[PDB]
Amino acid sequence: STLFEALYDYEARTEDDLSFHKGEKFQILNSSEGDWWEVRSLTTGETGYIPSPYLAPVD
Repeated sequence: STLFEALYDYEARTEDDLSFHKGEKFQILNSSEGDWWEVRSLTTGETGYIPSPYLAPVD
């Protein structure tokens, strides 16, 4: 579909969650699971889950 960017800093709450800073972009792995999306960090190359409302679509 489209890439998404961070609006606010976020710290991983679980062992499977990813930490990021505002302005970080991500590639969507799966977004049909609700307000909780599966993504890949384009900056670190790691995989995990993060809250979808902390992001906004690019362009």
